[PDB]
Amino acid sequence: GEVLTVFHAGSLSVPFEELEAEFEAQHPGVDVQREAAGSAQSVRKITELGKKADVLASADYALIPSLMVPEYADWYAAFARNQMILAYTNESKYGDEINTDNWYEILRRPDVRYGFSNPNDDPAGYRSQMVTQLAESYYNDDMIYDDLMLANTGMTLTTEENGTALIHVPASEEISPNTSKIMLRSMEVELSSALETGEIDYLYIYRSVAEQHGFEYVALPPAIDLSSLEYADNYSKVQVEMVNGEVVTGSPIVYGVTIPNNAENSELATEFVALLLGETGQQIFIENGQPPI
Ligand SMILES: [Mg+2]
Ligand SMILES: [Mg+2]
Repeated sequence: GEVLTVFHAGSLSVPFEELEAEFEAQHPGVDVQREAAGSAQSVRKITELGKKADVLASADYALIPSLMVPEYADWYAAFARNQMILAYTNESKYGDEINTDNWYEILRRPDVRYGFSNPNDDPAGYRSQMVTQLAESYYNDDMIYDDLMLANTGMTLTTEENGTALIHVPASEEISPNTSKIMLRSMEVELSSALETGEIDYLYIYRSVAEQHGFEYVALPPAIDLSSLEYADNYSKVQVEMVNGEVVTGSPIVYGVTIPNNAENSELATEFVALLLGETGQQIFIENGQPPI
């Protein structure tokens, strides 16, 4: 029996589960086998750990050209967008009080705990940092990032000659989050249960995931939420440097997919990517809360 191995970002879990189901229905006998991990880590499984996949889907298309081309990939297709929000539930502390204008004041309260993923492994993780630093200029409060992140982790920040803020992420084992304030996981979707059970009050994550789980959420200003092409110039004012030296830049969230050039089942992969980009895939993404490009 043939097998199609798909490596994908954690946030793609729900829609990709549907694609696997539809693809398997259209291709009896073929077993689509998915493996999820933060996008940077999903890519490194291929580029550093010697693992092989037929399809690689990332929550940040830019990781394909920056990490895979041309040794492990030669192209990428942009197929969806997303938006960063602050998720919560009816049991989250101060949930009935939080809104777009005061979310960071609520997170500043000592009895409130928030979660975000590992910036060294997951776009949702480095994006939580980008959004929070961009919030300083938007709300005219130069201590939002300092208070929420620098004071509670091993991350550090420097200002570049061009005025760009550069966030430095230490080795994963050295991020050392203040556990009374932060819960960290390798990828964003690993924090869903923590939010649902109340171990954390707020969660930096994609709007699509919040909608899929039925979480409530605070919409953030488009100038800082990485959702719109219109604000691309503002988003680029922040960058994150991973422990390995790779630098990612604030940008509109665009998902990208590719077929590694060392894939074992490239032909089947082509049919899968065709389904993803086609009308059936498009519909699955929109029904799961992710707008097209
Ligand atoms: Mg399967
Ligand atoms: Mg600051």
